[PDB]
Amino acid sequence: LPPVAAAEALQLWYREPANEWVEALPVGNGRLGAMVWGGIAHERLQLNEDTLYAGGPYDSTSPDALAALPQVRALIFAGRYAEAEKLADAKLLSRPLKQMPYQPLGDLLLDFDRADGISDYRRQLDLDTAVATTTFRSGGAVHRREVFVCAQAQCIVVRLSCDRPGGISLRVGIDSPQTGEVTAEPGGLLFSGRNGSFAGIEGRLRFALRVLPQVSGGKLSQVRDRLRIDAADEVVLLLSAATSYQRFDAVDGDPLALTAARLRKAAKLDFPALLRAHLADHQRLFRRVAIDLGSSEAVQLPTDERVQRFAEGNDPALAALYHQYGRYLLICSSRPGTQPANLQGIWNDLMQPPWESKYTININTEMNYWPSEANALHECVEPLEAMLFDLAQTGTHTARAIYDAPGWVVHNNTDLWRQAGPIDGAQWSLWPMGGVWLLQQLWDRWDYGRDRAYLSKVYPLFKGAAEFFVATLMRDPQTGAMVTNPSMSPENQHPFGAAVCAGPSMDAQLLRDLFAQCIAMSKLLGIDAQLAQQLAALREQLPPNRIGKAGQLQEWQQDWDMQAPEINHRHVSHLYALHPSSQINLRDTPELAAAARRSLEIRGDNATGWGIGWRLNLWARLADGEHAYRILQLLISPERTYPNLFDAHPPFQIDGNFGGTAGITEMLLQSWGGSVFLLPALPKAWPRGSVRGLRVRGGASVDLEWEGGRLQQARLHSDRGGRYQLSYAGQTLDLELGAGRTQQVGLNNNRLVT
Amino acid sequence: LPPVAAAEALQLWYREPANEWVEALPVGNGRLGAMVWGGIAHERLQLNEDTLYAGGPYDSTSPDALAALPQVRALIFAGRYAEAEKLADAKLLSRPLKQMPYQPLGDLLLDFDRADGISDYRRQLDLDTAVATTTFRSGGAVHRREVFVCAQAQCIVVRLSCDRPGGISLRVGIDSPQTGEVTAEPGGLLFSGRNGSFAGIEGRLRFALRVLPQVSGGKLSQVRDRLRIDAADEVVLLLSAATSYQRFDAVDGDPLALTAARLRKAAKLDFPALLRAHLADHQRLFRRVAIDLGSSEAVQLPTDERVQRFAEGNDPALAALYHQYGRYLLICSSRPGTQPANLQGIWNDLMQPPWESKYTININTEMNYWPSEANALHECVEPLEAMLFDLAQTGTHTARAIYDAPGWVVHNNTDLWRQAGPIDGAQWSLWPMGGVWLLQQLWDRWDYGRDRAYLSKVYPLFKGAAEFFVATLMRDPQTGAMVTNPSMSPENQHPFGAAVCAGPSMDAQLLRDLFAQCIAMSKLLGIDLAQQLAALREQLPPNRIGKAGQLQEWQQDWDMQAPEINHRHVSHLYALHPSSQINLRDTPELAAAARRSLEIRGDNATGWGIGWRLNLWARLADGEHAYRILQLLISPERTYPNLFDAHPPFQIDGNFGGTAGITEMLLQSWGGSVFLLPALPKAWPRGSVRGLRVRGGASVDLEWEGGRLQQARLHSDRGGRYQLSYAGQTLDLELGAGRTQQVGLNNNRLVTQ
Ligand SMILES: [Ca+2]
Ligand SMILES: [Ca+2]
Repeated sequence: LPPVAAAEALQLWYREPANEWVEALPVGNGRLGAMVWGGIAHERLQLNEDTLYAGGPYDSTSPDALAALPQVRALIFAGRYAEAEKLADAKLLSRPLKQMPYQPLGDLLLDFDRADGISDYRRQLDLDTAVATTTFRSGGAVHRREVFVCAQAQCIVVRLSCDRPGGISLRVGIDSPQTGEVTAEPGGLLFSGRNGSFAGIEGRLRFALRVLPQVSGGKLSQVRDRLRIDAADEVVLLLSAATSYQRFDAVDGDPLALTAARLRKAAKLDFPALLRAHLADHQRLFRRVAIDLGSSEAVQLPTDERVQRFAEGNDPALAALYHQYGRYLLICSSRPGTQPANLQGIWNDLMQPPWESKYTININTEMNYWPSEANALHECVEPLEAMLFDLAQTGTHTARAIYDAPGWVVHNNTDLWRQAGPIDGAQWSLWPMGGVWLLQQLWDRWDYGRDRAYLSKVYPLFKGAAEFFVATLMRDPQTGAMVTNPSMSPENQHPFGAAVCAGPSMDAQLLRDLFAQCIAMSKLLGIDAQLAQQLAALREQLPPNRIGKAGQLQEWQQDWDMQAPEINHRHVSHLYALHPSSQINLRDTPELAAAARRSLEIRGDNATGWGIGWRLNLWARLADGEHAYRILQLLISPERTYPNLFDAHPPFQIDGNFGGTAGITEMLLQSWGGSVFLLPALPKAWPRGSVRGLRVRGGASVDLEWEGGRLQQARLHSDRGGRYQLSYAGQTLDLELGAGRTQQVGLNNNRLVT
Repeated sequence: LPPVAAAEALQLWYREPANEWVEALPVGNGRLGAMVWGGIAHERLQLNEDTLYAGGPYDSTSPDALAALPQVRALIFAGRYAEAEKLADAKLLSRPLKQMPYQPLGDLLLDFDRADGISDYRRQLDLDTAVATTTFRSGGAVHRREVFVCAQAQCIVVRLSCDRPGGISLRVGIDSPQTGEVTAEPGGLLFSGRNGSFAGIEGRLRFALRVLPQVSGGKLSQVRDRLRIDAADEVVLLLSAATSYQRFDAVDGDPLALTAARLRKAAKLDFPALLRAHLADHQRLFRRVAIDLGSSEAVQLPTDERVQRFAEGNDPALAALYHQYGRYLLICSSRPGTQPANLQGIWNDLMQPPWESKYTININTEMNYWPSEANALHECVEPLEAMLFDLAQTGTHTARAIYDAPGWVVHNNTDLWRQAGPIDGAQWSLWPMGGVWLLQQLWDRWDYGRDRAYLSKVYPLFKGAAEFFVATLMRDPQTGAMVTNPSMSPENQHPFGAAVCAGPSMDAQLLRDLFAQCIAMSKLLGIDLAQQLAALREQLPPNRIGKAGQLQEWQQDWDMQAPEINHRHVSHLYALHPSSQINLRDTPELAAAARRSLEIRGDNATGWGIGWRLNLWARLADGEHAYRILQLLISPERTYPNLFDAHPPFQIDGNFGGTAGITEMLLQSWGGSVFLLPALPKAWPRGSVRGLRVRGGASVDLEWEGGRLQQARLHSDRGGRYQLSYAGQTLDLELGAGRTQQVGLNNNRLVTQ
């Protein structure tokens, strides 16, 4: 488990305390999170538990939906999309119109009674240790505060230290926008309460937050709702949190007992022993991947200045830091047994956050988990798998209540209560492909891990999704294909006064992949030979990929792209086949790839943080390193990245962080088809470097080293053996490896050889 | 009544919220204060009430002091100084050794529900309005928060505004290191408790802090110990506070009822009515004086950067801003009926502040009130006069119990409980001149105002001080003068292993002024005996010039053999400033000797030490040396980003000494004369000043250009004779009551106009 870079190269640091939330630094263990401001005399730690949402179990299905569905479908086939959207909002959409928001737990307040003559201030976050440290000089003493969240102890650990005796004096309190009661003793604090209502859905959750002090020296007392510590030698605060949430339909947990159990269990330990356990668990996952894109003197600059000055072309390491920040954030927001990374990971200080900070699944949640497999963090996918089994249940209800159809269906959003209906507005959400796109991540887990028992476990999910579309696909009267109706291209207006339509190109691409996967699983598992044969015939009937009058790949069945209202729409939904899919690629479909390149050129480069991140991956797939680097400059910029390196929609949306990590990876290594492509989109700004521990499909890992803009060496390690193909700059090399063996590759007189 | 500068020329402003206490901005009405951090989503207002100290009434007098006093005196006359100090600490010093500290009331916590996409941030403090304003843009809406403390309604007013409807959502809490309990209703908050003990003295004070919300729109609720406001159009918070303190021996007040009566009275008014009343009261005092030292583009810079760049010589207006900051701080920390400005004014967030944040009267509290008269703020002296009336009572007990002498005496420190004995250590505190030096401010009140009824009121204080020294002065067996014993020169070690000695030069200068004042008041009031004060005054140790041409700090020529040649105190220069006992005109030789003493000491010291040297060089009519001192004072080494003076740490004395020194450079009033631009530096080639007060009941307006006097206007309030002096040229004038005389230059001659 060797380190993956120099200690300096993986730290975010600043010369001043934070003035805004988007300057505070995040720590987390997958389910318990904290934002650290680094205050000197008055410090605030803003906390989250990843099951604290408003409301309770509910059913937003509209009882009017199934009745009005045939008329919406007939209006769309008649080309009266504005009337169909109006009718859909009236009768089809969910009631209530909104889903439930992710909400903050509270803030830990640390108020020291003196801070005289401050010098040499530094607050930092070390990605290798997941510790937020604040340090300064006061008088003759060095004062230090360290915060981290351990997945083993399931506690936030806060240590207040000073290199002179009797220098820790403060009070400790809890502040929260949630209702409840705080009880305070010398022995510690407890904050117990219930969540609130939202959109008429009453709050049925209970929560508990506990604060336990461990004081060496001084006096420990209690005043009002706060702990008081006078002239102590060292203080360690341990914090645990939980809710009563058990399932989307079950809220009978005991957060009071669970938090107390974790505290007394963890209180039996010593801080060096606490630290060794946290470092071991965190570093077993973080140190799996090492990346080096170059080093400069700019590594000495504080992180905020690096973001402001990255456009100077003199700080290659900031791209590598951004890459590892996404791997870090996925580790800290999505561990096995926790909730999936929502729109903000787990970090949120707003009771009514933007778009409820839930799971928007017409691009954003998918982008969150894009970097998982290639960056050796497939265990972080477990929450998505668990959520998808939940959506199999609720989505079955939705499929039968809205469409009177078998199988299961999900639209463009879901929350902690796993609702699967369309919400907000038909022009954004009347889109039945949410489950299909989320399932693409599970297919990658099969294709990367090749665990046959896993495929057996996840196949019923793919079957049920296929069954829904077998029953819902319709013959299109203008084109003659089997299409979806009602649907939409997220989230674009077509040239005829609405967004709803029949068989948008994204639906055809998603179902082409879904049906191919169901057929391949039927052969690999020896079941459902029939239905797989009919999925093949139904697959041929889907709307085909088409090239329009401007040489562009068509977003809709009809050649509408050049007369669409917003030519630079942030969504590029019809380019899904070029990325994240490889259905369209430069090798196997050169014409359609050139048409997708033309469509991407017509859309333009600038958009939201996630829109920029999607364009980064697309240009990486097109093997254009210089354009991909130009997109990366737009992503890592004062317009789209906060001083704490958070991605900006704006405001903060964690999707762009994960998409940027995946796009940087895609520029250096790609794995699709039967091949592995080496440095397909390497930009001139990265002439030398290395990457180690990347994963490819077929159960293998790759290490890469390059110099002068040219490949120097690569190592392919196969776990169980198999045949592979390496491709570099148009040259291919067919290999065969045994289980647990390594094949080194290199360049000899400009030829790719072993 | 008209403004005294452009609005932007008298504001402190910054691009970012404060990270430390010394970056927060102060507001106050004399007794109720707030330090404003300017936080965006999480703001703190740190609060103070100027009667909240630790402890309670006590008597620190040592019962072993009188018995050991004759041996301390004989040991000093025998030149055994170290042993006298040790015996004094053992038997003479106060018990407990320390006095009580000034302590913070608590913090108001304003935690808002949104701060999305923040731009255009600015936090500021306007000296002309005494309002701390923080503004920024969120999305397309403008958010603003304003804080001020009104002296009429006796309330802190906090206004949370936004230019879009329903944009104010937050919670309001109270956090304090003081004990007590907070109760919470939708109708408001109350924090009631008792103070704590210090140095064995129990806490006998009770305090109350009330918060009254006034919410336009939205929903007003209470959760836990906090108020909750959701989606309001506008929020005004009213805050009142008080203690049970009544005087040094009475702690039976009713702060619970006082704060409630102030709140319900103020709640009957509108915010424009509240603001109008506050603006009228504050600007009635602040706008009396205008100063203009020049301008430049540097006025556009944030105040923190201006302090860092003042040495570049391109920001002359910073000195004028610093000068008016001192006038602002006195107005906001010392109004009639309030406590005097302590070591930190009224602003303090520490339970155990440096040197208890009390009243050190061997330079510091005097420096606080130096700028009062010339800058037209004599009303701010009332708390000092009130404290001096207290000290005549407790100082009488101290005089009888320590010295078995009549009259009253105070040493070098006092607190809210008005103790008058020596504390901490004999090498710093064994010094009986505290009340004598504080009385000099009261004489300036007489000399500036000439109110005869005021002289009758304050005369008993001057008589009582003279009576104590008539009874304690002793014949020095080595020198033959009448000297103080035991005493010291604050707080310098002499060449013989201690600081205690007999008849230090400062004591002789203070008593020469005190005896001349008591004699002159005897002739003005036709009472009393002044005959013996005249003979006793003639016996005091004279002003002497030593071997180095220096004014001697002690009776003997010891200056060149002292351990610390650059001591922060210049106590024996008191006669040159703040007194005029020695000056360039009447005592040329002694004035040149004080310059030599000042040159040997050097220019660098604490913030207050630099401020004293600034006034001293101003009195020596040396503009360039005075300006060199000012560059030491207004610098990153001695001034915080909020313009607070640095000892270090924060000590308000330097601010007031800086305001006084800048004034002394431009206008001086002593002797029978008024000196115009006596210490003008080349850095201020043109400018003006109006509304300054001079002795004899008159005011002066001044204008200069090209480094030379352009015009001066002398207005006499009730008539009298005056003499103006400019660059050694004099002009004798006689003005009637309420009349004005303009003077100017003609062929480099001071003439009338
Ligand atoms: Ca999670
Ligand atoms: Ca006061």
